[PDB]
Amino acid sequence: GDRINTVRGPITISEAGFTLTHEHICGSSAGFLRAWPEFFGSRKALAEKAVRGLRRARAAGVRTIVDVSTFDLGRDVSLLAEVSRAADVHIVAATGLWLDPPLSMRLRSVEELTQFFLREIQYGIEDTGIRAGIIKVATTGKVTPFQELVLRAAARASLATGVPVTTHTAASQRGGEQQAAIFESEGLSPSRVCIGHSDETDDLSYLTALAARGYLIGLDRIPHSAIGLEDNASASALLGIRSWQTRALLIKALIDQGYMKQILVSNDWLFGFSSYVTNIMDVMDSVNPDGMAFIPLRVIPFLREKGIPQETLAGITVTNPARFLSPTL
Amino acid sequence: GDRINTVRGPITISEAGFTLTHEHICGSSAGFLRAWPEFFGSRKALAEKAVRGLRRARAAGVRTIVDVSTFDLGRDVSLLAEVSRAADVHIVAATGLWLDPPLSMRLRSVEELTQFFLREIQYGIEDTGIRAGIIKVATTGKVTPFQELVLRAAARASLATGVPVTTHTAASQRGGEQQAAIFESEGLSPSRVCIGHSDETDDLSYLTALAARGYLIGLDRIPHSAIGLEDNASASALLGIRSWQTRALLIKALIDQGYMKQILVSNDWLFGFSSYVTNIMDVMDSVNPDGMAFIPLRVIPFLREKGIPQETLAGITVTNPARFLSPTLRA
Ligand SMILES: C[As](C)(=O)[O-]
Ligand SMILES: C[As](C)(=O)[O-]
Ligand SMILES: [Zn+2]
Ligand SMILES: [Zn+2]
Ligand SMILES: [Zn+2]
Ligand SMILES: [Zn+2]
Repeated sequence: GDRINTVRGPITISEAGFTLTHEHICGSSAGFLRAWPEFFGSRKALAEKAVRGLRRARAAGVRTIVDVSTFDLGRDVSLLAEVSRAADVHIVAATGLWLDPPLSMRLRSVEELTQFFLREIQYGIEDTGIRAGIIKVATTGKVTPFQELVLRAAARASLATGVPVTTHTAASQRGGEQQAAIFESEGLSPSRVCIGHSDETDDLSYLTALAARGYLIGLDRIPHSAIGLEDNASASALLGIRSWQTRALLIKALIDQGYMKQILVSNDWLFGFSSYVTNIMDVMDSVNPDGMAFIPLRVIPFLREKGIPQETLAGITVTNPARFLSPTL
Repeated sequence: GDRINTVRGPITISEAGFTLTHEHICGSSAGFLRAWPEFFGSRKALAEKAVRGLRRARAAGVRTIVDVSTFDLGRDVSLLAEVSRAADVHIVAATGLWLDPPLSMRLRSVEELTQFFLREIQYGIEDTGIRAGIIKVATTGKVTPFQELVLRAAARASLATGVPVTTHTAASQRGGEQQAAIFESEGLSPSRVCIGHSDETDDLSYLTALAARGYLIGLDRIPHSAIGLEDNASASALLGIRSWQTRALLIKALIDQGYMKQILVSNDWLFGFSSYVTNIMDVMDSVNPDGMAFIPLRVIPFLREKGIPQETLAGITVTNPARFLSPTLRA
């Protein structure tokens, strides 16, 4: 209630501190890291890269990250536990389903999916005893029949446990509006929901309207930009060619509209990425060598330079994630 | 070759005995059994059902099964090792890819897939040290671009290791022809390849032509011809309308053409099945209560009463799988 689940166990909200609410240790597929660790060099290499990055993030002030990797994103909670302890950075794990559910998931009913999400929240992930502190879901512009089942199961699990829901959207297609409609039809409060990847669009009418309804707005891909990489089609398709300053200005824009309390900010970074083209991680690490420290090192001063008060920035990076993550019936 | 890798380690060809060459302990999805074991009741319950099933097949004469569950069929080799040890039945594990690869597989090149298949054959599966003894691949229609990559990677892994390739086809679409074409373009000998689910057609000329080219013909879904389930909206696509005796006669027909050495028979059974609609296992177990014992208890006697001599049935069930599974690069 005043405590949230992490991969090291329960912590009080006051311990969460500066929190990044949409991150990944490794973006992969179910079973993949354990079946083919050499894809990442080795499991050891991957863990060490994550520990170095989390430590640099910690140096820059980060105390908690939320790993929104689901089952079908190849979430390995044992890896999360290992790197969280070695970095001494809190990591909140996720249940839910992303965009790559296997047959054994996509043939399930809303009731079955509800039970799977509840298992991971109430009992534990796999046989680790580690409990999810958030439910991650994903849709593609026009919500598919299966994706709708996932969103309803997520709402039902959220209503039963008080843990929040966070989403993947195509903001260019105003995806949050379809998601919100489903959530509310299940009686879920918007205060329990983050509409993510919302910095992918410059449509302020879309963002403010969701914010006005009490939704959290996930401006979570700030460092993603293929500017200077236009000759790389795969990188351009993934990162887009909007600048990080462009993305960041949306944070200021929503503050200026009076919605500072609805903003969540993150890097959507990762230290391995097998569910995309080979060597994409090298491209991303040259674009953003700061990794997950990009937000405190580059974005926060940018905003302070634009005249946003320190107290407002602290409220966005500490207070908002705390209110969001804290299980609330 | 001389030794075949199993989930308990290497065995000599003579130790293999009566072998079922296309089976599953559990048809699932990668990561699924460990993330949601309660879907099967529990891991323990699934394990215990498999051990009873394998002990029943063993009492009917079976000594080895080949579990052709791939990574994306949620193969759990630790489970296979457990069940194998408790049932005293050899289990050969598979590498390769079936029809549900995740993004991290679907985005890989033929060269990368080759490395993955090779790691599972040469080094081991996951961190278990258990090595695959067969490469399983699957196609639909006229073979998709990704499936062609898988078949080529499988051929390359087979050529580097001598381990055979076994396939999932749509026999009604003569799917084996396109698979064979791809394998032969890679310089793979047809004697290293089993074209599976071949009993799901009545087109004997299609099967005979493949056997003539030296392919192994996998007659492996004999008990799936259901009969009685046209009211069910899922038991005609996974099961059948024909009778099992009709399928079984395909075996005799190939024997009579002189291709007994090209025949492999199996049940394609399983003890859990999460990659389908809920409760399908109850439907399947009710239609075929023999499970993996269907072949030795029903099909072998049926063939014997159709005039097939003991030496021929033993060649098919013992000799052919031994020759197939023994790692070889000598055509
Ligand atoms: C794993 As992602 C690029 O949907 O945040
Ligand atoms: C796992 As199957 C039904 O293709 O043999
Ligand atoms: Zn996303
Ligand atoms: Zn993400
Ligand atoms: Zn098959
Ligand atoms: Zn099969």
